[PDB]
Amino acid sequence: AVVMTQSPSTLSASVGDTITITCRASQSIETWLAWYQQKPGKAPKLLIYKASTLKTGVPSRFSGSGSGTEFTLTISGLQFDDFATYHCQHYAGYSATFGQGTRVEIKRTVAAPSVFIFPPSDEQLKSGTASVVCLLNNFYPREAKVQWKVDNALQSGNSQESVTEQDSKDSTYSLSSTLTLSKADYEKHKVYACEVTHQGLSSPVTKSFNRGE
Amino acid sequence: AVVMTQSPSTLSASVGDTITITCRASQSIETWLAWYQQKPGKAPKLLIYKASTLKTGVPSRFSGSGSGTEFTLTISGLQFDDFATYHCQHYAGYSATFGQGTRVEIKRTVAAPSVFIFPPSDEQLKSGTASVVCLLNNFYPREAKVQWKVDNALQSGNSQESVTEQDSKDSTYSLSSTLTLSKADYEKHKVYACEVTHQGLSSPVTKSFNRGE
Amino acid sequence: EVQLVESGGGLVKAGGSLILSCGVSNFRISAHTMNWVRRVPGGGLEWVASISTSSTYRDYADAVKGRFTVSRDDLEDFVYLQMHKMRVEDTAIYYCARKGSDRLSDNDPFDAWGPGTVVTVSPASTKGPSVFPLAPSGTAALGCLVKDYFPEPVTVSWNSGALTSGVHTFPAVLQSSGLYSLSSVVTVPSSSLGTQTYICNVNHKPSNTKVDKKVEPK
Amino acid sequence: EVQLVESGGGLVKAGGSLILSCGVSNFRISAHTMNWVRRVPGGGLEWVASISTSSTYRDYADAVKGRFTVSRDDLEDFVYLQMHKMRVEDTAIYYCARKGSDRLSDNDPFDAWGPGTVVTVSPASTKGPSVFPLAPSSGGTAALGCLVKDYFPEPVTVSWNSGALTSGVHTFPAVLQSSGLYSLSSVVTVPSSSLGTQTYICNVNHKPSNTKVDKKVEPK
Repeated sequence: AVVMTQSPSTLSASVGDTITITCRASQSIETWLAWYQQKPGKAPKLLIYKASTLKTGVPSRFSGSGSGTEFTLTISGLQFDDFATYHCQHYAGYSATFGQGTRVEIKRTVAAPSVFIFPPSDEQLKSGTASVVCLLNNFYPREAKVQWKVDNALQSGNSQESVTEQDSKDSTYSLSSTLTLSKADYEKHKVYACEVTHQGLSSPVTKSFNRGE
Repeated sequence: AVVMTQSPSTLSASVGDTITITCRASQSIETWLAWYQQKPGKAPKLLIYKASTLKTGVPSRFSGSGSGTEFTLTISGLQFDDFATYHCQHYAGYSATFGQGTRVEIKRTVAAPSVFIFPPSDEQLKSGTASVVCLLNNFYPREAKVQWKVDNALQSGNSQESVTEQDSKDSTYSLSSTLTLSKADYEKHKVYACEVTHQGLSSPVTKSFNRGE
Repeated sequence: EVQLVESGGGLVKAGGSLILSCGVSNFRISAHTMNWVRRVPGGGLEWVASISTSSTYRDYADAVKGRFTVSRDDLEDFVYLQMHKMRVEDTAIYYCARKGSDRLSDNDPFDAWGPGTVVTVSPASTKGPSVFPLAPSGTAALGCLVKDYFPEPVTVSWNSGALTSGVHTFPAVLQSSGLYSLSSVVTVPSSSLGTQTYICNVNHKPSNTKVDKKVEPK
Repeated sequence: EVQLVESGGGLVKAGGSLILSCGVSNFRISAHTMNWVRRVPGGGLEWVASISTSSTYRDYADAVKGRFTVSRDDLEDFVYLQMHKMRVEDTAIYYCARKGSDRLSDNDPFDAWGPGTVVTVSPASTKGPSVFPLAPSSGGTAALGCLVKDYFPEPVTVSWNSGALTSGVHTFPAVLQSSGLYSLSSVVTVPSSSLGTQTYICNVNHKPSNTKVDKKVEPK
């Protein structure tokens, strides 16, 4: 039952940089270690096995080192198609254990989100369902918290988020949170608010509206 | 490639009767024929195999005969545990085929259904859905047809039905049909009707209601 | 060339069961130890199960032992994953991976993966019923519609059981929504409307839900 | 007492896939030919599939050949049925039945059955999206959009002003709701000065349902 610890959890870098992801095992696993690439929505790709053996076909820019308890994956000359999540893996004859993953992203300057809130459409409300949408636009880095409050009561379990991939142009992310309520619930309360906390904001921003305007 | 034709499709009888179910094969199957009993919602029960051999535990009131293409299941002394569906089956080493099944029911006099229609409650409407219900009460035999019309337009794919098992006391059946529509569709139309065709009626009975009254 | 594809993913309610399968193209599984792995919403991979050649060994992540079973069918090149007593934290993308290398050794990494199939366990394991009147209007009929509950069964009595003659409670139907619905009706004297009170009592033991509903004329 | 139990039944959309399992108690399946049988709404039984001992022979009802696969796991005593490209007439209760008798022969009846698991194929394989405006209501920039809700399956494409407006658009990954239908939002940031002068219409294309919707998004 070996514990695998990757470091760092998020690694921000620029094209052309040379970076090193570390994987530490809680007890010696000799050289039984493999490294994998994974792209959002896609299957993992095997990059390295036996700690340092490069799989046929994998570009020579990837190189793996380490042994015992400490292992490193080094990418010398980071390219664009290399921005992805990397997983280390202890593989045994009949089982395996993975690290938590390391997300490699494009480095840029912190940028606070622009926050917008959208009441439900009259059409939807009439159909018996109320979706309220909170938009966080073009922010960096990816970590942000969005909390819904309905008449100052914190909401839990009734919202969903979706995050975009790093934007091709400004290297920012955008996020959508949708709060879903029954028509009756929505009409039982008046003030709807979404509170956004983010590293680029001096303090949290709360956007709100009154039902009926 | 063996077609099994069971006869009759429905057998109406009384407790104490001796009844005969016939099974015919499109071509000679020697004595490779088995009979099964199944009660509503229960697993099938093997009664007879090799055309005439009762499995251990099958009451002696059950018997089987036949060869070639013609087989007979006889029940000498119908009890209450015997009302059920019976299935014949040709079994081969690596495949099988079943007959359509024969439903054995309690004989009684024909009885026309009492028919009732129920509009959706306003509470349901307020929550976005409209179920209209048609009840066929205490009719016999079970075969009946229900057609939903909305402003005289026949419905399909938006209705479900359920039928009770034969009533313990008067040997009758009852049926429930639920037509389900969105608030929008329900509110687009005025006349809701359901039409019942059954051996006990001199012609189909239709009842209807007009939205709002 | 070598390909895998998983089938069977879907949305399941907590405590339910779901079976996934995995097929391949351009190789035979017979010589390969086959694995299941899942990617949890946080983004990390979690090893889930392994089954060796000849089905000699089956190993599971501690989180799933006792609930999941893995099987292999070498003759048709399929692998199966049975998931029972499923929990919210089983929600993930499931991948089917083979252990392999250009030359097979006793311990090769996971060199080929399927695209994945999304498995989602919704948090609510039950849902209490909504009850609506079927309002009446010599022989009158009235009743209650017990709608949008899960799982079965519910029990329905009328006036706490005092009214039994003429009552029919229908088998529930499974709506396209994945929730059940049934109706219970009673036939009564056309002159009992406004004088005798009628209240249907719905019990949904799986969700400890009790609902009393007065059905009055209109 | 010999027992069999099916698992995996549920609601499936037409064209979808579902896998059933069958487990046993108080005997081992290894010596038995195993079968799947279904009861259709009309009440009759239909033989669906059989898999012999050692998986030497697999046989299928003509109605399902090419779409179903049967498998055995003698070591843990399980049987599997894969059902793909499902049709409405596959809706039925599925029972897993053992071929057997007091003493085995080359041709025995079905002597033990499971209780059955309900499999329901809805006729609709597809459902078209609903489209709702996200009306504008800070500074020099305004955000507006469309909420594309309750469609199935993925994907949908969204264009703005028939493709003329591309700068600043974000169409988010769809998310799967507890209802089993998808939803997503597409938004665009535009000059605050453009509301009231410029018309903005989102064009939603759900090719899987051959559905198209044009939605005018206006203030208020």
